Amino acid sequence: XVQLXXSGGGXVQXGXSLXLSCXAXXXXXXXXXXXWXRQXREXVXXXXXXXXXXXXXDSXXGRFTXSXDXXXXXXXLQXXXLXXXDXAXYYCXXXXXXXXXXXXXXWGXGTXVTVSS
Amino acid sequence: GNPDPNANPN
Amino acid sequence: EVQLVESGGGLVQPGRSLRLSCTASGFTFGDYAMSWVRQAPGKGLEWVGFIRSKANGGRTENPASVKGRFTISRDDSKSIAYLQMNSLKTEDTAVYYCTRVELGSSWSLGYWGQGTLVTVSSASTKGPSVFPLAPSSGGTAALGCLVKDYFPEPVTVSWNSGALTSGVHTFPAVLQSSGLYSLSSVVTVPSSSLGTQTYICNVNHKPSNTKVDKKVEP
Amino acid sequence: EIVLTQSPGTLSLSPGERATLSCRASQSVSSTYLAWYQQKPGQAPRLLIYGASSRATGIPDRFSGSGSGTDFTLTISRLEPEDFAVYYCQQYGSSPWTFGQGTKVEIKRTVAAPSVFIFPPSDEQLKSGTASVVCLLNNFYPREAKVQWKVDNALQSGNSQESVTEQDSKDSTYSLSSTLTLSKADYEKHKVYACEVTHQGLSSPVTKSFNRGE
Repeated sequence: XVQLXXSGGGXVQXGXSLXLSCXAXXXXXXXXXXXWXRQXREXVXXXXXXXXXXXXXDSXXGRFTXSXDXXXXXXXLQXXXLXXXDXAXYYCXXXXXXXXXXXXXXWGXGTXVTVSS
Repeated sequence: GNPDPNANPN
Repeated sequence: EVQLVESGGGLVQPGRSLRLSCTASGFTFGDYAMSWVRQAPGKGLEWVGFIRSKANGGRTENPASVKGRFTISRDDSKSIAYLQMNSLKTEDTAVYYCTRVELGSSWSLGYWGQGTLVTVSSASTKGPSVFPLAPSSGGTAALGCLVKDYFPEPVTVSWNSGALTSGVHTFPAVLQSSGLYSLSSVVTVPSSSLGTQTYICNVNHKPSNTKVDKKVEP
Repeated sequence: EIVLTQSPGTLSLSPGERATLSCRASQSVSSTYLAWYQQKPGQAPRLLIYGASSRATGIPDRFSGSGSGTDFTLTISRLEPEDFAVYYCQQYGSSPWTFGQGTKVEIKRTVAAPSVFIFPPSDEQLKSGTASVVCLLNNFYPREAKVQWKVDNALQSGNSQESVTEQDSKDSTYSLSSTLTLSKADYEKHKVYACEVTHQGLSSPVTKSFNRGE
């Protein structure tokens, strides 16, 4: 199987920044897209295989960015210009379909991000 | 064949 | 303006012959080599030969993959280039482009016509059967018509005689194993409009001289 | 023949970004004899670059070509909306003239999950002995999606065909139809017909269904 663990949440002021990490075990993730979702289930972002690009929801486009460290079996969500409505549980999931159809069969348990002044 | 179309090969 | 108007395409039986014409204008046709390039549906570009200018001998070159079935000729007094295709096979189904070969030391294909579709098939010419795709969401409803078992391409679909265009998607035809084509045309509308408004899809298939109007009801 | 292999197959980029397209030749080609073409769906190709690096007339400065030997590159430095298209390289220094298989440069927009609709067969068609069931995925991006047919909650793996639209020129989305075709006899052996849709913008599959005869 596949085990995912999100970390890096916290409590920040509006306009602040946080960097989430999603560490994977049980499988090497370099062949698979990794997606972020949130329960403010809203799609946030996906990092496909290196070279295949990153894609974003319109609610976070230009504020949030994903990246990959496949050697650490980890993906990241850099969250900038945070807003109160970004308060949510953030989940990562692996797309087990290497052709990218969104077969999200393994999920992390989620981590809390709260934005308040 | 001769790939040059702008010259007479023959 | 350079014009390369291909004609003579259309439906042809497997094993038969077809001559395409490229009627050129807007340039000194006699000065240029001319080349034909084809594109099978969904595929890439394939060169199928060129012919040199009279000043350069007026002889042709063709790819071995076509197995000598194609002959290119030109009529400089009419500014027409020809592609004669013999022993046609279903694999020859493609859009055929006439092109002008540029002068000088880098002989790229500087100008391309719209192309003409050649369909090599024994399928029957027939108009489509048109069936409603009945709506039944979250405020938006979809409906459409299934345009099934026609040949050859193309069909044209409109909605309410062209008064309904926003939100329409007419899908590319799919070739069924039967050799006939099928497609669907769909449109999204407010769910609240279904009880009162009228939605009619109009399907025209010129090769069979068929015109069908179908009311799509919930 | 000289085989031209282009990479990548599809490049998804936002307007303003830089596109780098590769063309690899199975043997060396003089740069004088390499060209690049732009083609949009329903349209004939048009010349962009000839002689590896020379722009055709009316081609903006943001297009540049380079390379030699077996490796050639087309760079589009700051993508404009009208630059999204398929690009083909071509060599004409050796017979036969050959083209690469093309690289699609598609416009990247924000992710949109499909809206899903299912349509039962019409009474008119059923009278003719055939039953067509249609599943519609509307206005989604990116292009990759999966449709699975379930009949009485049992996965049906055959008897279906798909069609996808070109990317919409206004909102840059795709739509997809899946059509399951059965005989009237097979259609009447089952009660519930459903299509199950996955897409990277959907956290879990979306199902639409109907009961035969309702």
